[PDB]
Amino acid sequence: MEVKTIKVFTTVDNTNLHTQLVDMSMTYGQQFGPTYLDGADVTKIKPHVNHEGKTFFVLPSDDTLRSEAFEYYHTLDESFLGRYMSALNHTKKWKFPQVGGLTSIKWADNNCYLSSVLLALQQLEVKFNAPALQEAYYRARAGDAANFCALILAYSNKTVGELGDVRETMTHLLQHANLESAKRVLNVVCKHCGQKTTTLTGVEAVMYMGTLSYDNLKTGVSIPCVCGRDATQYLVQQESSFVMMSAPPAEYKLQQGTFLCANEYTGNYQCGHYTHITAKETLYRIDGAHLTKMSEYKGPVTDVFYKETSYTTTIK
Amino acid sequence: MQIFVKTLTGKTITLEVEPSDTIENVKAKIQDKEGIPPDQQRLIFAGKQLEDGRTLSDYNIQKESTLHLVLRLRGG
Ligand SMILES: [Zn+2]
Repeated sequence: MEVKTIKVFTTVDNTNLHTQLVDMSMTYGQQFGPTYLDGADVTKIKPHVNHEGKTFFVLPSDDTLRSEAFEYYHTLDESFLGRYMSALNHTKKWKFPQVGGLTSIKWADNNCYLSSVLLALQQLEVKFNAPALQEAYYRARAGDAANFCALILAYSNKTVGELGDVRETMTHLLQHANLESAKRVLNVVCKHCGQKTTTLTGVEAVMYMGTLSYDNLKTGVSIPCVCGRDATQYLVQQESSFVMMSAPPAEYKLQQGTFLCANEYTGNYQCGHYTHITAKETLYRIDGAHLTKMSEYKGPVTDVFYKETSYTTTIK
Repeated sequence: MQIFVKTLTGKTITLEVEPSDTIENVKAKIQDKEGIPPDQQRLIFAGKQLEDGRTLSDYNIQKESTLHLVLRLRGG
């Protein structure tokens, strides 16, 4: 009359599915512990009829599946799956509208920051090393960003609903991007202590915190010298596809044809809200699902992105 | 050794640390000295982000260096 077969697959990494068959009445976690279905912690529930021809998620077991896990996520954190899944349950419910040629995110659970992140990535010539993030990303550029967004939260150790910093979040992400040929060379000139040269590669090649202006970093920013005077730091060589200038939110003028895109942070020492500014045939302000165009802008900017190929200096 | 931490307002504090000290621990000396919760603190060196899980020695911080204290942003 019946059978104890529901026929579903178990995996860790979307790609390669395994197969373990259990009874119709045997629950999932009483035998294989932490198990999920699209985020739904199905650890304590009975198998059904719709559960067929599908796929499932579990923690690795035989120390081979931990290798199969790493070769998709680039992490050895076992808590990653749970924090990713507990967050996918919420992200799957969000809406991803095409504002101004790009995939955005509708206001929800304080995701405005995640919105700037996603909006800027689609403007930068960048790729991910981790396969999870590159596949999730491809779908995200098409309107399917529920997994991308959940990933980001997981790589950043942030929960849904939690407030966030776009710069810090970009940093967690670039850790998993290809920036090995990214190269920045800085000189610091002290009147007394002499001239030092330093080289930076990887993420640190493309991040900076202290000025929004890429042009200031080329003509000299003022830093303290170890001897008590002020010295002058300046870019001597940059090799990357983009740079990201960042500074504590402060009023800044944004006029088209001088930058790529950017993000503003309106708020205070506690709370705050991000909206994204991008440059097209004119300026687009993108707050979540809302667009506004303007000739010029001025407001609390905190990060600016600039296109780069290769730059060398005209100083010393 | 002693090092300096410059705030957003431009106020400079002297700190007593060792090149073995972690960024985490450096934040504890700051908290003890200016009452600022470590989860708000982010430490910058001449524009370079000092990663939270690391040490002064990782970033070649010398005696009498000046570090910049910025705030972790909290955007919704
Ligand atoms: Zn000096």
